[PDB]
Amino acid sequence: TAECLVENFLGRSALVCMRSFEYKNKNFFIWTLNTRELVQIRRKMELFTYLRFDTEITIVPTLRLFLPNLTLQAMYVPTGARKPSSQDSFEWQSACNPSVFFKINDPPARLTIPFMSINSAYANFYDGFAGFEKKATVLYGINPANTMGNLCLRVVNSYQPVQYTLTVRVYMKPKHIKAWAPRAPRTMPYTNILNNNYAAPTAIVSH
Amino acid sequence: TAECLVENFLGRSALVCMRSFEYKNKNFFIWTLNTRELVQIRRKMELFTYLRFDTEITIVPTLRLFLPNLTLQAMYVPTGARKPSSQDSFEWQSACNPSVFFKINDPPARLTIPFMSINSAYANFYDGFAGFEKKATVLYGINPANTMGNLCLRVVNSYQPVQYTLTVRVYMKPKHIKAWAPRAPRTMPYTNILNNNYAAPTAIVSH
Amino acid sequence: AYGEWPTYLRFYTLKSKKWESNSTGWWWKLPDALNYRSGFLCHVQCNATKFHQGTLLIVAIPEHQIGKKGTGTSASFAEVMKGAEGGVFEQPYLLDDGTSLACALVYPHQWINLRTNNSATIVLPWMNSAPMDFALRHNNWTLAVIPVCPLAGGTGNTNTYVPITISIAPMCAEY
Amino acid sequence: AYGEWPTYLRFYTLKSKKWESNSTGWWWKLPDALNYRSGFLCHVQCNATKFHQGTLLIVAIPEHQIGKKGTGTSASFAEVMKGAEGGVFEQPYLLDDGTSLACALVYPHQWINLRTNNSATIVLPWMNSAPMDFALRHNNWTLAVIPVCPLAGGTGNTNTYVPITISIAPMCAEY
Amino acid sequence: VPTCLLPGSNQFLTTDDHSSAPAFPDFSPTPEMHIPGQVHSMLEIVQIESMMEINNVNDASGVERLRVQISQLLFNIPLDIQLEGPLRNTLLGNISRYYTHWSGSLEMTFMFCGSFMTTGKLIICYTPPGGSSPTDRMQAMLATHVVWDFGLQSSITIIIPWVGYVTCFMQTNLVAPVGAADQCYIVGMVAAKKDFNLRLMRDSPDI
Amino acid sequence: VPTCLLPGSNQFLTTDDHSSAPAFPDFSPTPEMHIPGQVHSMLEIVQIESMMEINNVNDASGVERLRVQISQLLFNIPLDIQLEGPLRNTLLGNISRYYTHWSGSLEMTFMFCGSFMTTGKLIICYTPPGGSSPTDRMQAMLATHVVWDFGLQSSITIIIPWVGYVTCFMQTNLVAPVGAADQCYIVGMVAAKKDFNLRLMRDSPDI
Amino acid sequence: AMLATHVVWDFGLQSSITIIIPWVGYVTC
Repeated sequence: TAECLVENFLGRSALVCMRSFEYKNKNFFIWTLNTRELVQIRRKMELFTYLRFDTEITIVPTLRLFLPNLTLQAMYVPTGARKPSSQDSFEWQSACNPSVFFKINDPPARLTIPFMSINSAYANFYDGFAGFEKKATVLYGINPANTMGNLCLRVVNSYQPVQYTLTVRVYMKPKHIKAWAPRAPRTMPYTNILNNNYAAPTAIVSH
Repeated sequence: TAECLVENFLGRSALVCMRSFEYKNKNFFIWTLNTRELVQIRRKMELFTYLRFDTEITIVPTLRLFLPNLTLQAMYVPTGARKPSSQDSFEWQSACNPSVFFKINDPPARLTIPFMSINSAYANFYDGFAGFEKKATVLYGINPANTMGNLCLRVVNSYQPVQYTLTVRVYMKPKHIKAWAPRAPRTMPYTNILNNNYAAPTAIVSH
Repeated sequence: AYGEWPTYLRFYTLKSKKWESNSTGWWWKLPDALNYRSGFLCHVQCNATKFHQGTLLIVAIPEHQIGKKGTGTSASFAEVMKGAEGGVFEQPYLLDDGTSLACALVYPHQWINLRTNNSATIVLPWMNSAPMDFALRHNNWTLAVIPVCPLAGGTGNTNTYVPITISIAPMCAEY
Repeated sequence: AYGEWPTYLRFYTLKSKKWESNSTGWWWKLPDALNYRSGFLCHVQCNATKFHQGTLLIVAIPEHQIGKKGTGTSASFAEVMKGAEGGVFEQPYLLDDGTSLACALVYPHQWINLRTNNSATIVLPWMNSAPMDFALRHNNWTLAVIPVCPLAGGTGNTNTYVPITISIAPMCAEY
Repeated sequence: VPTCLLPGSNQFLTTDDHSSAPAFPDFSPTPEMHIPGQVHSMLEIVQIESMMEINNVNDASGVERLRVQISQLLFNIPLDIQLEGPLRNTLLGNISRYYTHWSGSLEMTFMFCGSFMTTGKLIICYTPPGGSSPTDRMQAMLATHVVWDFGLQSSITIIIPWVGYVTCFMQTNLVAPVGAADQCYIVGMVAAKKDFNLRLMRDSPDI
Repeated sequence: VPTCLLPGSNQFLTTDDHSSAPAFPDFSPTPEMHIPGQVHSMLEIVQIESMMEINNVNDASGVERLRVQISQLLFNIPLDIQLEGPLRNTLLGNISRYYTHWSGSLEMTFMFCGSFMTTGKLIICYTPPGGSSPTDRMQAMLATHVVWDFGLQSSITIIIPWVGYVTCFMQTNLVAPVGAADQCYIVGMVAAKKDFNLRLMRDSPDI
Repeated sequence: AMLATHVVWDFGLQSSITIIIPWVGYVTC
């Protein structure tokens, strides 16, 4: 039956990041793939304690001028590797490291990341700190094996006289999902992109 | 296991050349295919004394104006053949000789070069001078069988009133690699694109 | 239920918690309560005499990140580490995770209802996505126990302290 | 090891090198040392009496471009050509190639440790990517020998000159 | 091949069933592990009970919303699973909110938190679709019903085929010994049955 | 054929597994040669020993960094293969730096450069993950250990399963004849075992 | 006592527990 199979419940391509920057008369992205930047998919995902999946990612640019068919580079940076300082950096050239160049007027770029962790599944919650021993600065529940790298993006042709904003929208279709240990539903607004805290507050349903 | 097979260790498409020139109110490229123009791939390649491979090459243009969809010609010139003098030269027409014309707004051009030497593999190091006898001007280790030709490129429509720089980026995916005689890792910065000299200097690891 | 025999790849008896008609509820984190790839099993019973009334929901939740009201600030050491001494539920209805107590039955759950049974037992097989955790600094399961209906019955000197006794064995634990 | 019998498609004995507690190390280039598609083999031993202490790493490196400190300038004739007289390592720790001595064991290597053995032997099959080099102007292999641990033992008149004797045969050489 | 593009292309469709091009050419994924609590269908989740806010009335707070005190009706449950009401905060009412319309049977399970020596008979009765609310026990006695004696059976269960209500009244008054108070409480719980189906996805309004 | 473009196109993806169009229509390549020293996997390389800077302390220079003088601890080796430390300049520590995380066992081999008439017993002991450093020989004697007598066995070898340290102490003092000095030296060496695996590429920071 | 060799006697089920003593300090309760 339809979206009752869990792969079909979850497999709707979520707009997980939505952002902009200008070029005018810095300005590069570095977002880590964790699905906590958007609240609908946060809840829909949090119904399971562990999931194993490939991620498709699609990148869609858009422009407000003040069309120029620019080259965009997408790069994937793995867990804990070096990340660039600016639009220009040796990291954007990296030899041992996946990247895609695409033109704004082509249909949007797609990539698959295979399941990427040293643990057998993403543990969507984790209540610990470290794999060996803990220091004071090691925050509760931010597990390193869940870091899942980052997608890094820049305009490559940015010398342009013409003045505009690039919007980018990033859609993740988690795909071929295997899931474990369902959870009681998260019935409360989300304060932050790391832990689960809150401030409806004391009565979940109406009278 | 993944990138443990040597073809997967090496087969990441390296940005082996990154350059520009203008057209305004000379200006052609002639770069020989040797992977010594970029330091990361220099080291990653130098771990093997001999390699045999096909080379894919991809050419990506980019523009800063001051888009015009120009025709770019890529040409491959073999080892030691004639090379052109300017944007205009009879060599760009050559009958017995591979070339590709592509438009800037098409997805970037690709070519394969088959394994191209009179020796059975590229000898990534060689300590000799000549195949018959040596003159004073014959430099230590620059073997002629390693010359691997050059990729030559020009804008074909360059009459344009509009003022801009063409950037070009050239990506080599050495492909279907067979390798021989591994080496101790090169643990020292590179002074030049020909030999191996240097000036960390006396203690490779921290205290 | 989860259908494993306690498996890898001697009980310990915590001091009895003094329940009352007002009590919010208690939790323990495993392995923290033992002070290790293992099949923990947990065996909890009430010291409740037959006049008494009220009922407990016993639940084991995997990877239970205790949340808090009124700040974005993450929990400290002393808030999450509690050994065998255990911690209180500051808000049982939110299960502290901002999730309804009413839905906590999705996790492996058992009832102590003082008519039917004063005892309940659960098997907690290893859920960690690494094969044998070895550091002191994570807790794969949380055993939680919550008064769904308030303790009642008795008079005067009986003082409503009707204890809960908790027992734990790391059955089939290997190192 | 490389697993060839010396093969294509009479030994020569170099004058003994006078090692000392301070010595950096020595190398020879083949064919240059013979003054030719061939299976060279190299047989090196110490003239060291049983009190002596210290140890040599014996290595044969293919296509060993000797580098130098402090200039982009390539090596001259006289720096790379050395016949049987051989050359010194100006910087053994960089193996002159800017590569760690510590990793030189990736190349076919043998140890002279004066407890276990004063002798070591290596087979150097033909590695050239052309089938039979014929000109005087290239050296497919470099035999290198380096004091990993400094020569020691003896007193006074014994003067620490404890010689190394090197021997070479171009076994199965054809022309 | 003509090597330009394939038919049925030049778009991005948000819910597509087509594959995509992987980063990391043959990175072998981290293995599978045979851990329990697998889930394959949302229906395996929605078939598990939840308690429900049978005491949703405006004075109740925290846990008290889930219990009704028995010292005429005790509770009367609006029976739509996805409209606001007691079911709104259950696995039934959370999961199904993600879908257009639903089909198949439910069941309630009640449970009585009393002292062992305490008894009484409660009539439960059910109002099929289009029915009026049973105003008092005489309409419940003529309606489809079960008389729950708390003796023999501390926890009655009642199926709901496929709506008005489930309604439950003090048919006797309560009886209890001198050692146990009238602070006696019912817990109410619900799930879908094996026959349940959810048709077509529509994202939930609660977050 | 429609002769425009193929599906899954209009991009360049940096690490793709698709083929490409050759220059030189049937130029037959220069032949294969059966030379030794073939390599097929990086693991065949990383399984070969290297010495390691057991004497990384700030006074040591050139070759001296690779040897420890024996006239209480002699050396104590930080055992992470890819973090800074003695292993950082080995085949183990060079190759693995190209990858995200590693698995499988190592082994050390030590070697003693002494005069034949010289002997002593050194305790070696090993500190598994999460352990404290053995402060002196009594904790080494209670720790997992081998007593290396230099008699019978000039060159002990010790496997490391899958971290703290390998640590090595003068359990006896040394003994030597009147003809051989106390300038006696240990060499330390390491490799991965047959069981080793490296997961996912990330370009090395040393160049 | 909880770390020592022990039995937890609930007075429920079993009004009269029995405990063997092999072959000394104490029995403690």
